[PDB]
Amino acid sequence: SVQTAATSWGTVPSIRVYTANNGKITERCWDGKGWYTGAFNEPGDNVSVTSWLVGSAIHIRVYASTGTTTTEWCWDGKGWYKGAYTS
Amino acid sequence: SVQTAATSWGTVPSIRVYTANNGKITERCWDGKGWYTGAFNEPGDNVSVTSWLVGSAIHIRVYASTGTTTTEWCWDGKGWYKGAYTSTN
Amino acid sequence: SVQTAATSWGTVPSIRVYTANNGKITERCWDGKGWYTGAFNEPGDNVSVTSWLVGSAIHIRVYASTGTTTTEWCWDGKGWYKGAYTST
Ligand SMILES: OC[C@@]1(O)OC[C@@H](O)[C@@H](O)[C@@H]1O
Ligand SMILES: OC[C@@]1(O)OC[C@@H](O)[C@@H](O)[C@@H]1O
Ligand SMILES: OC[C@@]1(O)OC[C@@H](O)[C@@H](O)[C@@H]1O
Ligand SMILES: OC[C@@]1(O)OC[C@@H](O)[C@@H](O)[C@@H]1O
Ligand SMILES: OC[C@@]1(O)OC[C@@H](O)[C@@H](O)[C@@H]1O
Ligand SMILES: OC[C@@]1(O)OC[C@@H](O)[C@@H](O)[C@@H]1O
Repeated sequence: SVQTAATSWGTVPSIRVYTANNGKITERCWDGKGWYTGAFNEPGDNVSVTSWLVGSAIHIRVYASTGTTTTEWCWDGKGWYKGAYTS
Repeated sequence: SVQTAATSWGTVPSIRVYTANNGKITERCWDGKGWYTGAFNEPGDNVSVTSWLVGSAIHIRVYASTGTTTTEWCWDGKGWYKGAYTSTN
Repeated sequence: SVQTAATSWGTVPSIRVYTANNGKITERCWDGKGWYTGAFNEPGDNVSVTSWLVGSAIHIRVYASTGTTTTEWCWDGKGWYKGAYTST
């Protein structure tokens, strides 16, 4: 089966759900008005996520794994980028 | 192995642990005074969860997957119900 | 593939990432100034985690599963220990 990870923030809330499906991770988003496909698109068979706020600014970290390789993907409001995480 | 997902809220805290075992997801609850089996029961092989507070009110969302179908289940204080979540899979 | 779980707290933030690989769960840590290996080391094939702050103090619960048995491991600042969690 597909494998998911979820995070949320605030009271509306905002929710992000990441799904690993046949080696591809995609993202679905809720901000109070319906679900849509987010910007996140990266390879992986496994996903986890965490997020935190600084004021009202969200910071998301997605950990994508294929075999024994885990890559951290980062969002701070302006595009996804690879983080410094190493195993 | 069985697959779990966990969430917590507050500082006591309250904890909810969802376990997918042989296609069924069940819930175990902690509110500071021992574990007990909760009201959540849905089919699935994979599970994730998130939760948030609005003042003192807890809201939980559980994402249950079987094959490529993921269903969202919602708790807003008065029973579990199916949410609007969908995914293009 | 390996399976991970992640938690974070505060605004720095602190992050903990747990990886289940070859039946062992290990932990990598971030507190704002580089990644390092954490104290957590327990058996498991599946992992989930949650954490909460009590003032400035972190409390972590890791749920490690092997077969149909899930064990809860607890951190309250002074070593990891098995918690009271049980399933069915
Ligand atoms: O507004 C939607 C969005 O920008 O929210 C933050 C991140 O989840 C992004 O991947 C996503 O596209
Ligand atoms: O800004 C990116 C970064 O520094 O954010 C905190 C952690 O997620 C790090 O691994 C990551 O490289
Ligand atoms: O008080 C216990 C309970 O109502 O808490 C909220 C949800 O976790 C429910 O499934 C659960 O039965
Ligand atoms: O009240 C239910 C609901 O609106 O809550 C926010 C999201 O979880 C939605 O998918 C869901 O339908
Ligand atoms: O400072 C690192 C550390 O003590 O943080 C709390 C827990 O994550 C521990 O396993 C970890 O070694
Ligand atoms: O201090 C340990 C403990 O009481 O913490 C709260 C829950 O995680 C319990 O299962 C656990 O035994």
